[PDB]
Amino acid sequence: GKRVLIVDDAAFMRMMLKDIITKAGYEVAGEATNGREAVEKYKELKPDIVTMDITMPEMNGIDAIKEIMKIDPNAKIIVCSAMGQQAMVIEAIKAGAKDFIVKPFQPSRVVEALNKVS
Repeated sequence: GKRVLIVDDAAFMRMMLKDIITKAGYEVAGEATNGREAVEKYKELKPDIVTMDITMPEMNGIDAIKEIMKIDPNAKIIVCSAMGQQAMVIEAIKAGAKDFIVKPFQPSRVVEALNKVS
């Protein structure tokens, strides 16, 4: 209940989140750069938690969440979003995402998210 799959196209963001995740006692199961790969790693890893960036809509992270929920109704996904992306956030939650983190990330908020979701 501590393996996390981090999804983000941006390398730094991955580095960054991973950092935080690991400092808070969680472990990184793997990383992906889009929804597609995501679904795949999900299948192969069965991570406890997933973090899914949705700051770039054309990336269709939302569809990626609905796919995961299909394949795993009890999946625990947290979405990363940017300031002002309120409506996508809503969508994502309606889609089955458990909670959200807003960038620029605030360490305690992340850890708090990982925590609630467990």
